[PDB]
Amino acid sequence: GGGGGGGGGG
Amino acid sequence: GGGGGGGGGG
Amino acid sequence: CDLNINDDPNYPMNDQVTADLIFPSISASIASAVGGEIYNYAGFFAQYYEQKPESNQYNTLCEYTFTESSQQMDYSYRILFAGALEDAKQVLEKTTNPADRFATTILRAYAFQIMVDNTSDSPYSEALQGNANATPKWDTGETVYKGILGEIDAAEAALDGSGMDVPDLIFNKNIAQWKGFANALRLRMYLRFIDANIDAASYTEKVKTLVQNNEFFTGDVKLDCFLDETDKRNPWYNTNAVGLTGNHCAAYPLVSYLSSTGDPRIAYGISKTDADGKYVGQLPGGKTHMQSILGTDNWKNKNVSAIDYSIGATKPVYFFTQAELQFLIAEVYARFHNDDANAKSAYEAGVTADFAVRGFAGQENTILEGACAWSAASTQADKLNLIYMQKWVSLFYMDHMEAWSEIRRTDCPKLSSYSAAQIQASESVYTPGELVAPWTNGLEAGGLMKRMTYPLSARQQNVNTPAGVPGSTPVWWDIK
Amino acid sequence: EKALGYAATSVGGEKIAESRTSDVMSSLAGKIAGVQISSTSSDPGASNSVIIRGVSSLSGTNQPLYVVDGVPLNNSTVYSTDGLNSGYDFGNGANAINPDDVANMTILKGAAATALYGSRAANGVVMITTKSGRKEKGVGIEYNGGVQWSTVLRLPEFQNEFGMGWNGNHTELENGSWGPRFDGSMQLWGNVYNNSQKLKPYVAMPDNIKDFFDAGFRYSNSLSFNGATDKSDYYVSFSQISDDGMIPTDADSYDKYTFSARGSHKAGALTFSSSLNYAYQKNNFATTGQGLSMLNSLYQTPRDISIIGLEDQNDPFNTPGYYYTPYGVMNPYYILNNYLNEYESERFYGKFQLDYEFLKYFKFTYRMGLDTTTGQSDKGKPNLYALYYEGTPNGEGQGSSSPFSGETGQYSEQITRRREINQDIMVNFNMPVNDFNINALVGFNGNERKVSYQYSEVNDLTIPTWFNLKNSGKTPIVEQHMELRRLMGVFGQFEGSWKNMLYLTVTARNDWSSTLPKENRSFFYPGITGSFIFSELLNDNLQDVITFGKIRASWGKTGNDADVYMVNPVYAQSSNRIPFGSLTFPLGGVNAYSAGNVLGSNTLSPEMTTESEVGLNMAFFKNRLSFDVSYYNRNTDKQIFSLAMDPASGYTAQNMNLGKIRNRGIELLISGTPIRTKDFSWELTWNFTKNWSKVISLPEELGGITTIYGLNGGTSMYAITGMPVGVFKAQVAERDPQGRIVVNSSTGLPVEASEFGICGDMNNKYQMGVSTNLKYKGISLGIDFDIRQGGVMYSRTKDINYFTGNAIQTAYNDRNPLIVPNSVNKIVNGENVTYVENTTPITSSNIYKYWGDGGSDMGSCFLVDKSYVKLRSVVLGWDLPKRWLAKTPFQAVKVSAYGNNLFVWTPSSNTFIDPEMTSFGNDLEGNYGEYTANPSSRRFGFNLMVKF
Amino acid sequence: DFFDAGFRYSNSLSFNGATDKSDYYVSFSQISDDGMIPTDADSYDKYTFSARGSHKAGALTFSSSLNYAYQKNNFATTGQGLSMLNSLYQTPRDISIIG
Ligand SMILES: CCCCCCCCCC(=O)OCCCOC(=O)CCCCCCCCC
Ligand SMILES: [Ca+2]
Ligand SMILES: [Ca+2]
Ligand code: NA
Repeated sequence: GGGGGGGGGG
Repeated sequence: GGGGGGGGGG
Repeated sequence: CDLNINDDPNYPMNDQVTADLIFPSISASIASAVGGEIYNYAGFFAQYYEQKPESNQYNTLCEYTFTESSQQMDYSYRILFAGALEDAKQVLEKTTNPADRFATTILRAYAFQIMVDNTSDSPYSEALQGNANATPKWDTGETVYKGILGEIDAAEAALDGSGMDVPDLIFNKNIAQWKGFANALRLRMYLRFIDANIDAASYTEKVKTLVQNNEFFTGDVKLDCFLDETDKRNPWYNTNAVGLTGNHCAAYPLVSYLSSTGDPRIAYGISKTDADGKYVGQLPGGKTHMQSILGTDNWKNKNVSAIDYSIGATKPVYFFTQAELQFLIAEVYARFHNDDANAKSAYEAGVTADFAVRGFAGQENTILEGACAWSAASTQADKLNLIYMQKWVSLFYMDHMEAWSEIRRTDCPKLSSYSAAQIQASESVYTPGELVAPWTNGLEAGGLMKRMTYPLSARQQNVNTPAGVPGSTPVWWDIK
Repeated sequence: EKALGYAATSVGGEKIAESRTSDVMSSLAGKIAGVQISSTSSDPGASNSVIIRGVSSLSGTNQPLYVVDGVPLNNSTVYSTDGLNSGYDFGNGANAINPDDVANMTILKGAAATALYGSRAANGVVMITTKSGRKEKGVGIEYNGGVQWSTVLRLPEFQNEFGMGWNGNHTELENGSWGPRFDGSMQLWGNVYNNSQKLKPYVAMPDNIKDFFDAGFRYSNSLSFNGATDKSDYYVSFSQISDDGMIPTDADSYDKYTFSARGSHKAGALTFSSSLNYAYQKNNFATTGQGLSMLNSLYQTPRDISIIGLEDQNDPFNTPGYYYTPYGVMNPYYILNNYLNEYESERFYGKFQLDYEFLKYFKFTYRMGLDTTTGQSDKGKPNLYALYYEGTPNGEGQGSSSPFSGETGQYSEQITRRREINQDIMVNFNMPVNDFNINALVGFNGNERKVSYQYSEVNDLTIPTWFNLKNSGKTPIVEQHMELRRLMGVFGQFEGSWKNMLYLTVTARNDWSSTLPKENRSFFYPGITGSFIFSELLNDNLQDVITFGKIRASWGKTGNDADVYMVNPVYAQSSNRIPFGSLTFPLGGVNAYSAGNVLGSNTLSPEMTTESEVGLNMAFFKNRLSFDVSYYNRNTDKQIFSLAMDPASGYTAQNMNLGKIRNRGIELLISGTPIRTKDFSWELTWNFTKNWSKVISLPEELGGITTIYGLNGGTSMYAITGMPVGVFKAQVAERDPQGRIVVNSSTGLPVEASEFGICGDMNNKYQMGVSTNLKYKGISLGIDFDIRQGGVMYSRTKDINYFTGNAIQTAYNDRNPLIVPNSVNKIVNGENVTYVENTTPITSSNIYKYWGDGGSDMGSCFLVDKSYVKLRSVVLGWDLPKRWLAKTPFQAVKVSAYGNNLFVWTPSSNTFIDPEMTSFGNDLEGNYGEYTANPSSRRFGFNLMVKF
Repeated sequence: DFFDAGFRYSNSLSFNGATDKSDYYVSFSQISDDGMIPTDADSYDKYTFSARGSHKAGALTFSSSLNYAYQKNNFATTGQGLSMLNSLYQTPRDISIIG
């Protein structure tokens, strides 16, 4: 499916 | 005044 | 109560949309893919850059821990197929001008080339037929490689001399430069027939009698039309420098090779470390292993060379680097003639061309008279090592999807037969500029990435999509 | 009425209003069989979902038709297109109704006899009826004046064992808690400002996130004016609600105002009447998402940081360039004080109805309905780059990885305009013949719906804080949109009746819609229902035990059309969606159109829903024990849908008629009155619902699967041909042929399986409510529990607290090195597949990654169990004795104390959210999950009523 | 001869009644104008709806009046450029305009 997310920072 | 105005053609 | 109101008012009448309104979409579509997320993951596979320590967007690509459900090229597959290739299909139905048809057939044939270099296999014979066939067969890579060179030939033989009448943001209606872009893709697709040993007599025949001609392009084949505003930048910079934060640092194989040669291209797209002001690449897939050995406070982003994004905001998307074009000639001069002096000045012109594009014109002497001098190149294979390993540099920050492709065909740069952990534990072992299989590696067979997954959108709705295979299994033309 | 042949519930205004919700449906949550009612979030102003007998529409239109008098009422919803980076919900069409104006509500749950309202009734009907003028004593003035408080209902359960840090090691700037076990030692933290650093003891603060929240507060005022004569009646009302929620500052705001004036006059055979209503709302929403939003920023706090110690911006270490962490988050107080997300709506809706009785048996009825809205959204974010980048750690010191890249500011504004007209011309005929009774009704219906908007946006703000379209040096973006749809229909409804014992009803209707292909616009659908009051022929004694006994059965169809503009091809201005951005035309000076990606069709036929239903209703002993049961079998067929297609076909979707989506179910209501003296009464109610969703076929030419909502390379929810709607697929760990989890030979961490697995669906397995009402003289006490069990739902709240090291689950093994219990290594050279006992541990250094990815479940771990038991509402009401209202102007006085959403109890697997959340709206795609939606809330208030 | 005859239809309807304690008035008006300039470019559509009422009870009287008005105008733009009438007045006296 479409939408996209980013990972965090650390 | 303000606002222009054009001559015509001939 | 009029019921005949179902023509969408938000879009033009289908008559009014002409071939000149559709054609500019084709290049921009292709550019948004191969200069964006394809270019992106190819830069990891070619080992130009690596995941920044303090962020995590691309762990899965660095460590080859991605699978088919990760959808690592599902955007670009939708873009190249449901975008560029369908529009190209429509242009070809809406205009009879041979010049415009030539210029679309090249752009179309370039897309199939890119998708084949990714999955070795692509729908072709039956693609773009809509509801008459929702489930296209996936052609073997060379029915389509031989297919689309058969197209480019036929559309070339239809030219009658008339000009182009569609907006052309690659060449500006210069059909001379479309001549050279078509022959240049012939040069690069012929070479891979050879180094895959399919009709290797006939395609060496033709690479002899197409470098015969120098009938190639001048300058670079690009889409340079980007502004640093919104939805108008370079796709790769857009994704990675406004949508994300910085995730890219320079990788160990490139950074060491360029330090080894004293290259000043060292600084174009690559920053000194924020801690000691030196050039440090991170060994492939070694993000997590280095903070385990060195400690958390001692492998932050300040201890590795960041990828400078600032030069990319407006920076063009390249489909065919000039410096690459003459590196390919230089290799046919050194291999299929044996014209050393001619090879030497194709090589020297690939370096001089690159040096100028990065703003270091006049300093190619630093590579052409030193470590990478054509003087010290003993063997025949020593010269080609020089040709290929200066090709590989030339494509950094320019055309990563090819850089990785050509790495697989010539298989130089080569896999340092030493693991990432060894090279960590004593550097003196590593020959600068050869590739390190990722420290963490999700390919059961080990090695270097050779083949992107297949589109999950194809997997789910198209039953005739080839069965998923590990990344380890080569594309049809990689035989070694 | 109640010669009806299918399931229907009726609620009185008093019950609707007693809860004192601003909304009319949310107080009915968990209280009616077959009527699933959730609120998208406890954020003031948010939408409400009402779903009757499961999802039938895959294309996201499953709310019942609301019908106010009886003019259909706009139910549009305003919520974020992008739930992932900017989630917000500004409300629902029905949220406009004043609860105090409701006389009766009657939910039609059957889709078999819908000829009176056409297609949109297949999803159900909420028939509302408003109060009219009545002669009472003395003046006709009712005042209601309330006050309410919000408090956080449930925050995720945190570990308090490890503080700021990563890899197990102490840092001074982490957004997480993978540090060492608290010492009580003193350890520096935060960025350094003026060569000075903050320095505090290294110990947990387990209330840091809880202290962050304020107490919500809300006041309301409604007045009505009422009067009638033997010929006319007149009713005028005004309501007003102001809420500032649980979240610090004004950011969480809803203001509602309504005004209504209804009236009728009868003169001879003719009656004319009119109803006109105005509604104004002003929302402010604290946006959710994965970027620099409040909640995301708030959960990414180390467990040792004092969050309220960050509000004072006069302390430089809390200013954005020195905020203690740089990792994709900001000071939550800064976000809520300096971002803007606001909505305003003005709305007018009304009816004109004229009745004319003629020739003994006939009645002519003309009814006209109008509903028009203009709403205005305004969103801004500051140019963080210009304000804070240079010279600061967070900052120029972070380079391309600063949170301020490229946060260069943005401002947009949208005005949307909606307008619906409905027209009904009906003649009704009613004649008793001997014992029989005949009622016939033929009518014409005409309808026209129109929405439009215009949208403008500028980026890169010259003056970094001013939100105006003048404040940019770069190109503006402008978008404009309109759709228009029309429909007429003829219908007929014959109801026959013998001795008040058999009832029979026949409905037929034929529609012509504008959204179907020209050569196939007309669709027809009949129905048939029967009622049998078999009490009326029992013994003389045997019918002294059975007060009432009815059996009912319906079989019928309901046709349906398509959404606008799904037949013809389209060429769009050419744009390319890339990961986290676009590359759109014009470039550079050239415009370009691209073949649109949804292939259209002129093959489409109309939708058709077929439903069968039987029901039984019995009451016993004075109606001291009563039940209603119903069984339904409903098949939505050939619904028009953009079905995913392989982009290599040249389109990503084709518009076709699907197969059947079936929902079968049991609806059970059971009431009884154990005690009814004259001063005391005790009532108990139990309602029960079970629905079975099954997609029966999606056209196999295009596969048998299409995404409804999904993350690229992550958890996606589908509709699959053999399964219930809303099957999730997620990544799972690979396992060998005997069930042990294969693990990487060097890291210790799970290896991904080659495919995603199925991991549950969105559907509850059952739903039930249990409630009790105590009446003693004029005190009342109501208590209502709501029970939803089964099914699964994605939750970023768990995803982020796992990734953060804050979830209690992550303090597993006391974070000492560990081997995944019952793990193996896969040993495969070429073609020989073998498994060996795993010996590799997961290091302290790598424990963060193990949990960040989800433990041994991998990403499927962040499917959470949607189950809960909830103390939905309690209401304690005291009618003051009329004798104390004699020297007063007051005809009646009732003070009332109530609580909503009071406690929630969930399975052990879920210590993170109230499952009644979403970030994707109040329909189908809402079921995908919540994306760090704001924490749900506990409400409790008073209300004072005064009649004059 | 360039000009047409404008044409305009109108329809108004009202309803009223009272008692000795109340009154009610509800009205509808529609107006459709297409002016003398050829084509539909002179166009004015007016629609109004209004409903007012009162009710006395004792010493208290409450009344309300709520009115809705709709309008769609189409103007034949005037002025010195490529406007209709400027274009029309600059015509030689021998030129047939309706041709
Ligand atoms: C006794 C009166 C019966 C009047 C009955 C009128 C019936 C025609 C409706 C119609 O064909 O389709 C309705 C679609 C939308 O209607 C409009 O856009 C409204 C058009 C304008 C209608 C004005 C109605 C004025 C009534 C006072
Ligand atoms: Ca607040
Ligand atoms: Ca006219
Ligand atoms: Na397209």
